[PDB]
Amino acid sequence: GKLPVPWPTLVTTLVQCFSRYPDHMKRHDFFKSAMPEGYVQERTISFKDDGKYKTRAVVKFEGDTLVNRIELKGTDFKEDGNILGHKLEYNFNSDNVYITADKQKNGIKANFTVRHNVEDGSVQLADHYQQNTPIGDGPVLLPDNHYLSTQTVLSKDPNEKRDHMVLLEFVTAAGITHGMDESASQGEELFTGVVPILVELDGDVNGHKFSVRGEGEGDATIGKLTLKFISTT
Repeated sequence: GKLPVPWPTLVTTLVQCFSRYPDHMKRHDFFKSAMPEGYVQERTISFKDDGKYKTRAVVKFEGDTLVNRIELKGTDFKEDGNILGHKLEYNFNSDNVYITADKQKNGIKANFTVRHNVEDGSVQLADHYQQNTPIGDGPVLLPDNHYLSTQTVLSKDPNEKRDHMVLLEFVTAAGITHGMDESASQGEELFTGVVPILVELDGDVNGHKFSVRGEGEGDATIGKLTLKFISTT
């Protein structure tokens, strides 16, 4: 099936454990430290002047594969807005994802606002609130404030008849202020080479049901993701 929302609006929902944390920041990489048991990642994504997505994902290893399984619920959309009206361009700008520790949840929160380019030259904002909570009981790394800086390119497979998205993405961590008295986790070691990825999303936006499957690989040493997503539907 043809997806009822634009592919760019699903990018952030469709594995921040593949971010590149430079050596001096390795003690701040919550995402890998939670592996292999993984974490729950929840967001509310508010499309300004339009509806919202609420998402809940479990991100963990199954065997050798890093799996991201998501339930997405979209509500309060305008059937002729930029989302359900398919008015967004097929590209994706850089973001800085600002992360803070959530000591009470033994996890993190993040906040950022995505700018989606509309075909008429206007902008559609997608304001993200995120919270991640480890599933396991073992120690995790709780970070000082910092951000992830992203770069993403979207393309198509000429041989693919189904509705789909080819994605390539690089993410680096930055922004840390070092102070006095400063492999940092076992989970980090699970990312030292190229790791296969599976993504499965089940979606319902204003009653329009859809699902997406993605496969590909991640190379956290360089912060790189290589995935193809297909709307299954």
